[PDB]
Amino acid sequence: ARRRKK
Amino acid sequence: VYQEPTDPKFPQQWYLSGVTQRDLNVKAAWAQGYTGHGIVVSILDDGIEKNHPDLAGNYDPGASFDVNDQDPDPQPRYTQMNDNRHGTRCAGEVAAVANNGVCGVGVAYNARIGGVRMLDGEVTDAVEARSLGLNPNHIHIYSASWGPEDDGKTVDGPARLAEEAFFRGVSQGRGGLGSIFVWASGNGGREHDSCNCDGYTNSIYTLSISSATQFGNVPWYSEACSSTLATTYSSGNQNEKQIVTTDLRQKCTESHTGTSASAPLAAGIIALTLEANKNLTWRDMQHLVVQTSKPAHLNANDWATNGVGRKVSHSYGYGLLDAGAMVALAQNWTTVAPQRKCIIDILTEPKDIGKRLEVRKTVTACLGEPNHITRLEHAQARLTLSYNRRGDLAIHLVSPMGTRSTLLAARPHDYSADGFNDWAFMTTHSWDEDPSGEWVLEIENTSEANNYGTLTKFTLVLYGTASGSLVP
Ligand SMILES: [Ca+2]
Ligand SMILES: [Ca+2]
Ligand SMILES: [Ca+2]
Ligand SMILES: [Cl-]
Ligand code: NA
Ligand code: NA
Ligand code: NA
Repeated sequence: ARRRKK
Repeated sequence: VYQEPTDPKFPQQWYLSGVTQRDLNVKAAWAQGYTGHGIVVSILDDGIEKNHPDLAGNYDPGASFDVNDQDPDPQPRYTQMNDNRHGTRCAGEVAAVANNGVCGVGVAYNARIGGVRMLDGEVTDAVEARSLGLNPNHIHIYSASWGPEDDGKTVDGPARLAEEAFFRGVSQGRGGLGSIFVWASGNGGREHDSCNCDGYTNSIYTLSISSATQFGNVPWYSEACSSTLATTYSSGNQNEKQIVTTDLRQKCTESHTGTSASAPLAAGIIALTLEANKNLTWRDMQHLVVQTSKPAHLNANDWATNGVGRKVSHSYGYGLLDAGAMVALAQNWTTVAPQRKCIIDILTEPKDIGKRLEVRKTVTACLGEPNHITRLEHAQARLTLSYNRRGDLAIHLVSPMGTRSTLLAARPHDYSADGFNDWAFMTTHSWDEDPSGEWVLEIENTSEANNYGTLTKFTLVLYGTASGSLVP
C-alpha cells in the first residue's frame, strides 16, 4: 500500500 | 601525531580502520587533518533524534525540516515498536560526536548533521521534491536510504516534481557547483531485483552505493546493475560483524544492517573529501570516486576490465570507497570541463524481438559539433518496447572498446505485460572511454516460452567532455 519503502 | 578516538564502541567499528586492510581507510583521512569541519549533511528519512547525546553537538537546524507535518522540527514519532528509528541510525554513521565517552564516532565526526522527516506519512511526488530541494545553498550532501519497492517486479522512478528537484539541485545548488545526492542501491537481492529498474539509483545525478560483507562477499540483499558506482561495507551472515551507530531513545546499537547502512558511510566519506577541496562540482565528485575505489579482495564472478584498464563489477561498481585516497586526490584536482550531451536515434524502423534481437550501429559521437564527446561519463540506452512477460527479458549493451554492460537481467517475479516506455537504462562501466565506433544492443528471451513483442525506439544518449584524459 506504500509508494516508497525504507 | 594523530590521536584516534577514545569512544567506548570505537574498537567495534571494524569498517573504519584496522591492521587487516578490510576497511574504508578512514583513519588515514583523519590523520591528514580532515574530519568534516564546515560541511553540512542531511538525512532524508523518518526523522532525527536531535537531542541524542552522540548527535546533539553536531546538530544543525538549518539542515532539517518536517515535511510530513509541515513544521521545522524533525523529531521522530515514538511508538512501542520503535518504528521511526531508521533516520537516527543513518545520521550517526555520518556524524556521531567523537571523544565524548558515548557510543562510537561518525565518519565525519566534526561535520554538521540534520534530518528531513518525510517517510512517516504518504510519500507523494510533492513530498520528495520539497525534501530534495530543501535549503540548497546551505546543505551540501543529501543521503537517501529509501526508494521504490524491492519486490522484483516494479519499474518506477522520480515523477515530474522530483526530477525537477534533481536538475535544480545539480545546476544551481551549492552556489552553482551542484548538490551531492547519495543513494542506497536497494535490498531486493532475494527477489532477484535489478537496480536499473529504479529511477533514483539509475539517475546520473545520484551516486548509487552497494554493499559488501565483512569477509568480502556479495550480501543476500544486494541488487546487481550497471548504474551502481561504488561500494561500502555493511551486514552479512550471523558470523559477520555489523554497523555501530546511534539508536532511538538515546541508545547505542551494534546491529544496523542492509543497503540502508551503506549510503550514509559514503556520504560521510564525501563530506571529508569536500572539506579537502570545497570547489568540487557534482561531476568532479563522481570522477574522484571512479579513480580511487578499490576492487581488491571483493569476491564476485563478473569482474571485468573496461576500455581504460579499470576493473568493474555489476555487484560493486568500481569497488570499495577509499577515504584516504579520496582526500589526497581532491586537494589538487582540476575542475572538469562543462558537460556535453550527444543524442543518437538508432532505429530506422521497428524490430520484432522474437527469441533474440541484435542491433548494431556505428556512431561518430557528434564529430564536428560543439557537443563532440571523446571522453565518456555516463551512457544511457533509452528503450521503448512491448513484450508479453517483461521479466523473461535480458538486455546487454557493448561499447566500441569492448565493455559489456548488463542493462537488465532476468526477473522471475516480473510478469508485467506493460513493457518499457522510454526507460533510460544507465551504465557507469564505460567511464573515460572514447564512445566513437560500433555499439551493440542485445535483447533476448531467457525462457523456453514462446514470447513475443517489438522494439520501437532506441536512443543512445552520451554524456562527457573532449579534453583532460589520463593514461590508463
Ligand atoms: Ca515535527
Ligand atoms: Ca561518540
Ligand atoms: Ca530495487
Ligand atoms: Cl540532460
Ligand atoms: Na551550475
Ligand atoms: Na545514480
Ligand atoms: Na572507436
